[PDB]
Amino acid sequence: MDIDPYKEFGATVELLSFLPSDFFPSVRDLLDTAAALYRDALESPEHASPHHTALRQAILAWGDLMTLATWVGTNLEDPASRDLVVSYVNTNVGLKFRQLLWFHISALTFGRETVLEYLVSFGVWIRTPPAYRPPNAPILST
Amino acid sequence: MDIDPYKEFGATVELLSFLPSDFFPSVRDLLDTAAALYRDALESPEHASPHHTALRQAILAWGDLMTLATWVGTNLEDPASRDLVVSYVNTNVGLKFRQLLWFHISALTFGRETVLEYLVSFGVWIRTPPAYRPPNAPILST
Amino acid sequence: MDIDPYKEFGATVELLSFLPSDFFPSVRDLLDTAAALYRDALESPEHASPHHTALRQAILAWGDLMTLATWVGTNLEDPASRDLVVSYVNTNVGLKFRQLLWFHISALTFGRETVLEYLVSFGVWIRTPPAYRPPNAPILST
Amino acid sequence: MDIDPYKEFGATVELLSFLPSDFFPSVRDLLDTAAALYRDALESPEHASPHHTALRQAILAWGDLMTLATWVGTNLEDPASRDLVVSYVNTNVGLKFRQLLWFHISALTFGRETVLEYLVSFGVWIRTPPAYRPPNAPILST
Amino acid sequence: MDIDPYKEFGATVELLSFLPSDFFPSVRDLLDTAAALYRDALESPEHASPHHTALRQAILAWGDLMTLATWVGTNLEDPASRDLVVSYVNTNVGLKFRQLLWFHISALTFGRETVLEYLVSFGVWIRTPPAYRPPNAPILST
Amino acid sequence: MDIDPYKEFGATVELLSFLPSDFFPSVRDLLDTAAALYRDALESPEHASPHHTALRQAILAWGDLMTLATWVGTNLEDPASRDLVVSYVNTNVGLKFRQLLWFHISALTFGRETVLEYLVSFGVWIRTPPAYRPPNAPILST
Ligand SMILES: NS(=O)(=O)c1ccc(CCNC(=O)c2ccc3c(c2)NC(=O)c2ccccc2S3)cc1
Ligand SMILES: NS(=O)(=O)c1ccc(CCNC(=O)c2ccc3c(c2)NC(=O)c2ccccc2S3)cc1
Ligand SMILES: NS(=O)(=O)c1ccc(CCNC(=O)c2ccc3c(c2)NC(=O)c2ccccc2S3)cc1
Ligand SMILES: NS(=O)(=O)c1ccc(CCNC(=O)c2ccc3c(c2)NC(=O)c2ccccc2S3)cc1
Ligand SMILES: NS(=O)(=O)c1ccc(CCNC(=O)c2ccc3c(c2)NC(=O)c2ccccc2S3)cc1
Ligand SMILES: NS(=O)(=O)c1ccc(CCNC(=O)c2ccc3c(c2)NC(=O)c2ccccc2S3)cc1
Repeated sequence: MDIDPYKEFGATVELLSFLPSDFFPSVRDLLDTAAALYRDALESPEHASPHHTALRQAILAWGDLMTLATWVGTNLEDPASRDLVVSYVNTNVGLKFRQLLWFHISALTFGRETVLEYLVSFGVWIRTPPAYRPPNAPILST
Repeated sequence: MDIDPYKEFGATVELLSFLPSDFFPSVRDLLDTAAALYRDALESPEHASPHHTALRQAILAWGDLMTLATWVGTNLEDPASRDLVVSYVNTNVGLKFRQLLWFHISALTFGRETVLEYLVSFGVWIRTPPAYRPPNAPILST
Repeated sequence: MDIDPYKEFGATVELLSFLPSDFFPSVRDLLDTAAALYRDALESPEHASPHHTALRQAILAWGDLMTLATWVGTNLEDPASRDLVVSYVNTNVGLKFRQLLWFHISALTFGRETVLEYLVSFGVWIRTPPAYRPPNAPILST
Repeated sequence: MDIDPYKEFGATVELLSFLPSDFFPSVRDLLDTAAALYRDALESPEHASPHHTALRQAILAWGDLMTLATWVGTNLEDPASRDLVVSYVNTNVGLKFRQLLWFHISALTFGRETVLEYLVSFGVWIRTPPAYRPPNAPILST
Repeated sequence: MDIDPYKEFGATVELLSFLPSDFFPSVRDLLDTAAALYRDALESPEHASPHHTALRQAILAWGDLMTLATWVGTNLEDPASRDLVVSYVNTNVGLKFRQLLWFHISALTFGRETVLEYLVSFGVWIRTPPAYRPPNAPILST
Repeated sequence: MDIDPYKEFGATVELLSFLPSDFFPSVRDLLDTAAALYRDALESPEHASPHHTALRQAILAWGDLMTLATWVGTNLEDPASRDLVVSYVNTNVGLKFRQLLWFHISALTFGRETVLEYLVSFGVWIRTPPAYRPPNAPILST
């Protein structure tokens, strides 16, 4: 079928195309921001909101890809293929767990509605020419 | 942090260790069972229960691994490593999306509570020795 | 437009994908079951339910394809192509009048709701691995 | 059995023999008229009247013949036969989907009873002499 | 995206395909019909109905194309191309502002519902063959 | 007559003269901001507010000019006239669909009243000398 990760949270995968792929912080930073702030809610035995349930899967699905990384680092033959496959998991494949982990850790941190009023307020920033606009891009308010 | 995929649905990842890894139907069967039966509740723009939200991510996360499969099938150098990595995904990492897709497509089809009364009623089956247990293993009732 | 044959009877064409293409009985058998149990309701000058109206067209549309068969059997030049076209009408083209004639002659024979209940009951059967599913697939009850 | 397409709508296939085969507008025009006036009733998931259910099948059955056309245009050997078969589906075979689409499109747009009072009113204007009837054949009123 | 000019006024761009392209009066006539009759509701500083708001844009958008015409008539090099581009605007692109200006100036003069009961009552006119339909085509009543 | 595109939305075409012609983002960006955010409201069969009705025409009118572009790119004789006419459609002619598409996609995105409190709050910025004013121009708040 045609599943969007975001279709029922209030944004489409095309709406997150506003955010350039450089914008999302590194995966090692979001896992810490969620492993050093949400260790009682994520590890808790009862789901809080639809974000916590979607954010377990984002971590665990990334939890298996790293297993794929450590696995491939010790089983292939061609080291170029090893670094080629290991480097491909942290380029485009790792990116889609930067959007996902961002959109949730920024959702249940700044409100499900402040993000969606951020993407619209950030897409309007980048699309503007680099002459008739402010120096800093718009920001998240609690 | 320590995230279990199932901790808030009523079962732990140790509880699903009862089910032997041969038990779970193939991923191509689970995907077709949710695309030919739940093509209205998944694509829909509003989440129904915590299973539908957890089951989008299970499909899409598997949706990216197949992209990793088709990608790796056309970019590596060592074909032996290519197959190794390709088989790997469908070997083990293709397993943890057999438990996940099973536990949900069997949750919101037979009830969130009938599964958990199945694993306990199936773990008690295998536990017994070959020449001690019953013929057919216990089953799911609607 | 995007017309499904089944969209308003309670099932989608993806839902009938559960049934393997070997399952549907032969067209010469369904035309006999309909013509030996649905003559007084089909030939009749007043439609009974939405199945009888959909099942006329299924027979007549198949009534023209056989005319195409008998026509092509006496007008082409290349016998190889003659058979090719003749075998193509009884392979994939004839199949879609096996699903259609099945879903109706099993609808107004066992109830419009027992099929839908059987479709899911049968779909869950095949997807199960061959070890833990019962010997016989689930069945229709009047 | 002996199925008439029209037997339960209020007219027999002999009653439509009044209409000369030149009268029916082209198939590319009725498919547009039905796809430009009935796109929320046909595609809709619930049947409105016995015409909408009979008119899906008329479109889809014609939907497969065009597939036969595009298929035969790329698989036969003798081009003379390819065109012959292609022209055979747009001469006599295509005609019977001009009566059907014409009788179903004028039944839910002018009244299921105004058509049947048209065939009888139009069938008597053709039986009389050319220099006796009105310069125009009788017409449909909403 | 897929925008129809008419999708929310009660008709689709396929529904206006009934009207042959010869039917629409000339643009110089439609512009004079709205400038000598609707010179109070258009220039006015408050929109009356959704037609007046859609009909400003139709005039102004045509207001810029004429500027393109007068511009191109004094800036190109190849006179053949100059005329080609000039004629082009009044050939086809001058047509799609004949449908638009017609459908509105005939909407808010004869009612939004009498037009839509005209296109259906005019498409049924042309559909019929030359020696089968009536003398004068159906007409608009206030 | 004398039609302003904006006269009934709360601003005059002279009021938008504050915005320098460099300010408006490119047409390929606004069509995306409206084709990747308003695909269910614009394509919907019922108009929401006077902006949605004015914004269909802005897209479609631009939809025909691009047809003029692709047309002129394959029919003229003098390639200088081709590039001269094609380049003139994306200079001054394309500009007036940058103001229009801006004023609407910024109207029904930030409120019909926040724009009009922006132009007045932006015209006061540029008119100020480049010495007794802030570094960044004033901005839109949701
Ligand atoms: N903090 S912020 O909200 O991200 C923000 C940061 C910086 C600025 C500087 C000046 N603004 C603009 O030039 C501007 C305004 C409005 C618009 C615009 C550009 N074009 C669009 O195509 C667009 C795209 C998406 C949604 C709406 C729009 S319409 C404003 C806002
Ligand atoms: N249909 S059934 O319920 O699955 C079922 C199938 C087959 C048999 C045959 C003989 N039984 C046993 O040997 C047996 C009984 C009881 C137990 C057992 C083994 N050990 C466990 O570690 C265990 C694991 C989970 C839960 C409870 C237990 S305690 C009984 C029940
Ligand atoms: N009473 S009934 O409706 O006729 C009837 C219902 C159920 C059964 C078989 C039960 N056994 C299982 O091992 C089992 C359980 C659960 C599942 C499963 C197998 N795999 C799937 O891929 C699948 C496919 C579609 C929907 C859910 C699932 S998950 C037989 C009959
Ligand atoms: N506006 S209108 O009602 O459609 C209309 C009706 C009649 C006319 C012209 C004058 N009629 C006749 O010569 C006439 C009369 C009677 C008959 C006839 C022809 N032959 C038949 O074979 C026939 C066919 C069906 C049913 C009865 C009959 S018997 C013009 C218009
Ligand atoms: N004043 S009028 O209503 O416009 C009118 C003018 C002239 C005539 C003369 C003879 N009629 C027909 O041949 C005829 C009748 C019915 C139809 C038809 C053709 N085909 C269509 O595809 C079509 C298209 C749109 C809507 C319905 C239809 S079904 C009748 C009515
Ligand atoms: N975010 S903002 O509102 O665009 C904005 C951006 C930057 C600044 C910096 C300092 N201001 C001024 O020098 C100033 C103030 C007020 C005025 C002014 C200049 N002259 C005008 O002729 C004018 C034009 C239109 C409307 C009112 C006025 S009176 C203020 C506001």
